[PDB]
Amino acid sequence: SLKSTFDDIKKIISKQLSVEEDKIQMNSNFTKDLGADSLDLVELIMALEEKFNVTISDQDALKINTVQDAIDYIEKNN
Ligand SMILES: *OP(=O)(O)OCC(C)(C)[C@@H](O)C(=O)NCCC(=O)NCCS
Repeated sequence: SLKSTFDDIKKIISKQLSVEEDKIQMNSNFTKDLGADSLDLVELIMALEEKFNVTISDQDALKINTVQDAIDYIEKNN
């Protein structure tokens, strides 16, 4: 389910960024809205890779700016 991948990703983000799940929305931008720094970003991409068993290249990661970007990436790639 969209809801299922959504719920998994929110937990990952919440834990990495110390932000309550309810504050995490599709257009939430990691750096502009959720206070992510450079190490946060590295930790998040590695956490997505570990959870969803996908490989996110450096250039892909540079295009994952929001929650929706990350969900759409995972749904594209399983
Ligand atoms: O603090 P920041 O978010 O800008 O950076 C965090 C990361 C992990 C991206 C870097 O600190 C990092 O480790 N970069 C590569 C490791 C090096 O030794 N780089 C050479 C100096 S730029």
